[PDB]
Amino acid sequence: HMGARASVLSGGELDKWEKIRLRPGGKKQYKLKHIVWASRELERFAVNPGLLETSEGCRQILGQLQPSLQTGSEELRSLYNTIAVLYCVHQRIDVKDTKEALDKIEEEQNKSKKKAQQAAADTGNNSQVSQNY
Repeated sequence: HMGARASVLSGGELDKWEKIRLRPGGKKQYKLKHIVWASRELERFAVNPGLLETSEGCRQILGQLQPSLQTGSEELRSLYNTIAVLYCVHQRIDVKDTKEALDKIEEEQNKSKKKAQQAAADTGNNSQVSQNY
């Protein structure tokens, strides 16, 4: 029933964890209090905490979770963005906003990404008149 060892992070990864700004100009900042929530809502979603210590687990989450955000909650999304931090941390990367992390973490937290899409317009037929012959 027990297992986590101190916390998620290390000493260091805390002291970097100890001010990840939530939103671009919302002022307020991440703390380990918010991790402790996160690794809460995670591990109590379906997950294991020390499992989320490790980039292996934080992957097994951030994989299952990105999809499962459509299914989970906007509060999974806090679970997500703060996961994608704690992934950013466990890997190597440190961050300053979450979405900054989720930028690294959007990029598979190493590199590489494309996307495209296009589409363009679709309508038009009949809506006029001639009167005469």
